[PDB]
Amino acid sequence: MSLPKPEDVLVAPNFGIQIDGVMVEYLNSVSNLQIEQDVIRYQQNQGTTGRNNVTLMPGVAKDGSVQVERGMSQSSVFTQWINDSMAGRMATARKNATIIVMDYEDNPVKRWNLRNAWCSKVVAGTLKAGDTNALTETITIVFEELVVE
Amino acid sequence: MSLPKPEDVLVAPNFGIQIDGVMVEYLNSVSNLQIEQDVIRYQQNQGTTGRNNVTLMPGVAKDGSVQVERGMSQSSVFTQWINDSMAGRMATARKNATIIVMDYEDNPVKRWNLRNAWCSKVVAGTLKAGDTNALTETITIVFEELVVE
Amino acid sequence: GTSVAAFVGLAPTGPLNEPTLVTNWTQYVAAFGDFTGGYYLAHSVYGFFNNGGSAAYVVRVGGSAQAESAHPGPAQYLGDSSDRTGFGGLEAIDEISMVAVPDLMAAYQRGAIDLEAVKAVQLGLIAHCELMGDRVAIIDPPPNQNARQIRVWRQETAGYDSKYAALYYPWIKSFDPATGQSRLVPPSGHVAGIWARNDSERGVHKAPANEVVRGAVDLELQITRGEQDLLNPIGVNCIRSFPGRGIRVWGARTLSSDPAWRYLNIRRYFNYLEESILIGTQWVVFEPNDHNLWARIRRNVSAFLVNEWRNGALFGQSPDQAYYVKCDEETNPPESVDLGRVVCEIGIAPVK
Amino acid sequence: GTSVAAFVGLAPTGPLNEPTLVTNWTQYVAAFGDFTGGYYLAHSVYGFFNNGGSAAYVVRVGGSAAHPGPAQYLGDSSDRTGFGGLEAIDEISMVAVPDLMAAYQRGAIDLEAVKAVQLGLIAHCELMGDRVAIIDPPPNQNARQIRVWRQETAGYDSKYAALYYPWIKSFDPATGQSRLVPPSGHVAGIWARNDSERGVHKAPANEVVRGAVDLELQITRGEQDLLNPIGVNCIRSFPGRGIRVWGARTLSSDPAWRYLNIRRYFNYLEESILIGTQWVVFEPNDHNLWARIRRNVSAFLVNEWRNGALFGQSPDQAYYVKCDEETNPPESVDLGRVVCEIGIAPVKPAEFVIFRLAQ
Amino acid sequence: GTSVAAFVGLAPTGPLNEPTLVTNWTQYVAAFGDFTGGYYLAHSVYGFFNNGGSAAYVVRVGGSAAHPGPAQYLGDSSDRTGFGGLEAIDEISMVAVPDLMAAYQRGAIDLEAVKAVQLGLIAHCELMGDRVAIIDPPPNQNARQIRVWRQETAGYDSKYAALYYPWIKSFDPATGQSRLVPPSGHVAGIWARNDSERGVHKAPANEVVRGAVDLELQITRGEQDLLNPIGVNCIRSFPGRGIRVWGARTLSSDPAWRYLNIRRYFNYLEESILIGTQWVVFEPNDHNLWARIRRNVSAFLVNEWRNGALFGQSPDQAYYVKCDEETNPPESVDLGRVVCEIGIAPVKPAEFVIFRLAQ
Amino acid sequence: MTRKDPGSSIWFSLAIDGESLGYFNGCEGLSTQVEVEQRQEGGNNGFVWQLPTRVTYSNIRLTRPLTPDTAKVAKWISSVQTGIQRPTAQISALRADGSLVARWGLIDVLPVSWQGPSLDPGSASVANEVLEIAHHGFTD
Repeated sequence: MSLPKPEDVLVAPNFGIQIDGVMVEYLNSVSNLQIEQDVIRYQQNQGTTGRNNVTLMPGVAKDGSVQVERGMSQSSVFTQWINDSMAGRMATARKNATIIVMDYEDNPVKRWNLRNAWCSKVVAGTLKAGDTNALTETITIVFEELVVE
Repeated sequence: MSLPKPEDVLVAPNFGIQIDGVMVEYLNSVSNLQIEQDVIRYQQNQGTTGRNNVTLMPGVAKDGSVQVERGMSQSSVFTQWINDSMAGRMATARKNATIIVMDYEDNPVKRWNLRNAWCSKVVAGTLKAGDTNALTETITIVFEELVVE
Repeated sequence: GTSVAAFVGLAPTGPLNEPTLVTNWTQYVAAFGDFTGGYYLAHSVYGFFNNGGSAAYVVRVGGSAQAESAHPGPAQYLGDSSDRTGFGGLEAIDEISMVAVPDLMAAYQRGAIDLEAVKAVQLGLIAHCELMGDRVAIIDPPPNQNARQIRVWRQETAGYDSKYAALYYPWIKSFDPATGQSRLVPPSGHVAGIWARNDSERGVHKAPANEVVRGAVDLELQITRGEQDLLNPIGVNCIRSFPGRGIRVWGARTLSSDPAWRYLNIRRYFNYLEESILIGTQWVVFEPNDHNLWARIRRNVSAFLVNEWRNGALFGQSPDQAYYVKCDEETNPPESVDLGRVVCEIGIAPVK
Repeated sequence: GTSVAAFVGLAPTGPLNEPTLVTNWTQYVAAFGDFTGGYYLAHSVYGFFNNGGSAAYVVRVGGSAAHPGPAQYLGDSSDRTGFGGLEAIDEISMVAVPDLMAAYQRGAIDLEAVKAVQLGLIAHCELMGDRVAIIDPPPNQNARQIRVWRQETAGYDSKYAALYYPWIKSFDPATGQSRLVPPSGHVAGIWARNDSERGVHKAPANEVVRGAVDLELQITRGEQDLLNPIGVNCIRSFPGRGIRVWGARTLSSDPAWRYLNIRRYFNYLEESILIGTQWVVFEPNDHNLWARIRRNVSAFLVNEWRNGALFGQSPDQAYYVKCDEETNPPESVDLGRVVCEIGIAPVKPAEFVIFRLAQ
Repeated sequence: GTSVAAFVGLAPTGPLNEPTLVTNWTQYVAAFGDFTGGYYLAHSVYGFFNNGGSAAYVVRVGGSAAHPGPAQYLGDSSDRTGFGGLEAIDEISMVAVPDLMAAYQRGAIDLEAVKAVQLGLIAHCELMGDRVAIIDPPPNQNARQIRVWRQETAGYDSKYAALYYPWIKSFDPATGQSRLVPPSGHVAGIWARNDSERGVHKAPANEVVRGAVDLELQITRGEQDLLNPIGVNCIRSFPGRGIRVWGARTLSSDPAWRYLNIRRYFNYLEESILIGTQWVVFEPNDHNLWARIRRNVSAFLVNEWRNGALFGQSPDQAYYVKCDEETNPPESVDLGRVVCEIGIAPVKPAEFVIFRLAQ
Repeated sequence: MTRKDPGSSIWFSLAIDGESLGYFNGCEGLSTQVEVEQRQEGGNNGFVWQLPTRVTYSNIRLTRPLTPDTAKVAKWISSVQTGIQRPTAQISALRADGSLVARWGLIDVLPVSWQGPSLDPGSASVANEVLEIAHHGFTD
């Protein structure tokens, strides 16, 4: 924002959700605001098949945005979230959510206000005996209503 | 857990299945906490098609782990496990299992308890006369209920 | 449920001056008895349980068969200057929506409480109710006024003019299977139950007036519509019978003279809005004000309002005229940051 | 390794008052009684392990299941008999004195002698810095009595103490009956959880008080408003949720240290530095040693700022370290190097205001 | 850091005339009143915040809820009482004097003394260039009356002025009734939004005038054709759309500076340079110094040309920068360096014509 | 509101009382119908009058995995010769929390058909015996 041609940087994610956050968060790689279309092959009078008329649909949700908490530390907060949704208890699993984006300098500018978080998937990385990278506890979060802003 | 964000370097697996162990066990593939969603399309009196409701479903389980015991030595426990399930005898083939994740120093920090193991697949690596990289006796283990913790 | 009643008065003493919870009439009997002594608490509760109702808090200040005044008998109690016993003890509950004082008016027609005490006691209820900011008061009317006495009485004798009080003019004659007799019961508890049933199904969203008073038998007077438009503008509500519909409750107007909050539907709605927000807004002693708090509060409240508008309980073609939530630097300058942040919100409600 | 508590009280069996213990829960019953008698020590240590946290130090005192007064709680150079023997261990981060008021309940102690222990304990805790004192008020009191008791009878006005007014109706499995106990043990448990869950920085309030079934005297927004300005915490029940600790304030009249966590957080800073600057053997009595002192302190602090516990858009305004010649005179005396520190603490809010309207 | 605005009027409570304030809307009520009385100042700035933009400088004038005449609006070297005290701030980019004509409506001012303030404002605004003065015409005037008034009685013919003929029926929530106010405040809001949205080079017209519910007197294409050549803007309502500001011209008779944005844009260019060439301490009183001032100007302008706001197919034929020895002859005096500048402005349109036929 | 308590079609509870039939695994076809009679007024074109006439409860097909306790069902069905018994059934739909959303109880049941397992060497599935159930009314 300081310059007259800012475009953000990949290094500014953070998020505040009512379940406890973690120190380092490597990724979050899906953020969609999809709405589909139609096809009407409307005919006038003179004979043309007409333009492909298109209309407006639901803002289809289900844009789970996979998150990657780099490192399955002793913090079992994520696996406690899913273990609730599995057994129900939707009063504490249907969590509101947010995603924060910061500038070239760390200050929020745009926030992707979610509306219903679910955490419907927890997948761990391969336990190769000899590789070098870390362990990724990838989380997939599902929505009820699409993101806002 | 020594530092604020030391995570979990992937070189620390070991199984705990009831059948006899293995010295190497030089891989351990994807494990999941799978659970997908449902879809309702409810609309309020206002007229909007409304946010698509997403309710719940059963924990799908059937998680398949491709445990790779690098090297088919004389240890035939893996091929005794499947050959046991070929004819039946659930008394000795339905053995619960445990995957242990160890700390940066070799101590256990998190354990993925498996409620039921099956060993429904054993596949040998290709035997190219002139190649390298040893033989892999890859195992696929199926569940009845998803992992815990 | 979130509709919880609490009314006090004379009864066969159990836990004297201690708000206790009753969830079923089979539990209420197991704490006082059954209609002994002619006290009106049992009738009000039984009508409340028979006519809807989920739970209630009761304080048995009186006793079954010595003195009646503002302090003793069926009237207020400031907690013996501790404000944690009796009438003042209810301030230590914060889980009420409507409050009645039914058995107070036995004293007018049984003892020598006189009329000036009633004006003082009920006003004490109104000030207490307004102070908590979430409980509306159901006020019982004088007994056996015909058409013009109560119109003069309300506007000249004890003009209350509060935003948390509603009236119900005619009494209700209720019979008991136990005693096989019909006693003229104050018109509260019966209506207090109507509020409980109304919000649960019709939605709090709508003033619970137009409904049948289950448990009733008859009324002392049949208020014809000739004086109805003579009585509604001054704020009183009339329970009148109808040809083939039953004993229905007519009237959704409060005691306030302010035109903005003159409707009972609007005022009950905001109490539910504030109460649900209070549960929604937490981490009072969270951490630091920062910036995160301002956006977190703004998102959480709006997420709760937008869903509410989708149910139709808010007026507006699009979810913009429904509300306007602002939590920015133009609301919390650094001066108020040193103490505590603020926020603004609006909801628009209809009525007919 | 975490918050380490410290309790005193009468316990049936085990070591006598002279030593100090490091027990967990089931180690405690193997070393002390199980709720036997109306001794509040066992109740307090049970909730402490029930409300999260470990490393609890228990000290036996006179009676051992007495008439302690001030005699059976301070020994000074004798290294025994209570707080005098507690100076021997630096691992303690907080202290608590439950079951002291159980003696007052049975009598033979007198109220005017009760303040002798508390004031002596506070002076002891304030003596060695890295310690926060916990006080409990006399039972059977109303809103007026506690304000009268705090301000005119026991106006401690100390910087290292906290007060929690309403008591707790805990449970005693030995007889299957509830009991009213002081909340020192259960409050001390929260400080362990809070510090280990969201960081010590965040003030330990609005955390569910586990194990407590019912309170004693409900507190209203109409009456807490008198207590908070004079600085006493309150415990109240919130319908729709659980019983949660409110306020989190200290008793000092100093506006600088009004909030509780700042004192708690500054204790965390003091302990962290001490175990990281151990060059007290004074071998390199040299003027260039301050390079390591300055480096090993700022490097640790800037890591804490990356967390965000401190305040400041950049590490410049986050802290201010200085250990060069300016603060180190000639000082031919072996008086150690002098270091200047500051950590700009975060000022937490405690008032929520919402402005309705009807357009 | 944006179009900072200046206002003058009477406000009930707050600081007196001596200081000049910086404000946002919630600070306004915390520092001054809320529409109390028929004081047009409160109405003017409410729309200014409503019509986009911030950083509004208000100046309290005597009367404070008076008969200011031409005295209360001028303070000269006293640095007080209106325009005299406005010279102390360079952040201002625009000025406006609402509620001045409220005094004329109430009387005791007289029309002949009204021109004293506006002409004095024009001299004050021209005294340092980097500001544009906004003027408002007498209310309840017709098309004939305004033309005679502008040309015969108040022929200002200044280069830093803007005139907006019809007033606005704004709203006053305090009394629940509409009111007729001068449009200086709401117009000053548009110039803030325009520059902040489409760039300051685009002339601030055809932008919706937010907050205005109704006008006073409609303007037709049959009568604006008289007013536009003599340089007065018009506000009119377009059915099928909202109320939009039309014309956006200036009151100077110079054909070079007829269009408003050129004066607005040249202020933006002049202000931007001043921030970038602050070497006034004259330390490097050197001939090679001005090489940098030529670089730091052309580098900035060529970026503006990439934005496409300067006419010209290339950086050449777009700007004109020259700071060689010919423009800095050896005067041996410290008058300072000399810069030759020009930016070829875009020739803005005002008319739309469409031809038709039926073949 | 509490974000509502929406219905679902996975969590349920299917049971038959009486004979030790136990708990079943899948319902179908639970339905109530009326038999309207259409009388067409001659002199008024535009519609046919609709008049209600009786109600009728349709059959229900219940399925479950073929467990060794299927001997009870065959015993129940083949008890018609010596006297049958109508126990009282239940069909309840639940949310994953285990709470109740709607509970229907069949007043009196009666076996109609029992389609046994469909053994097939090539199809990988699990045998699902089907027990059709006759009906007498809902309970309240």
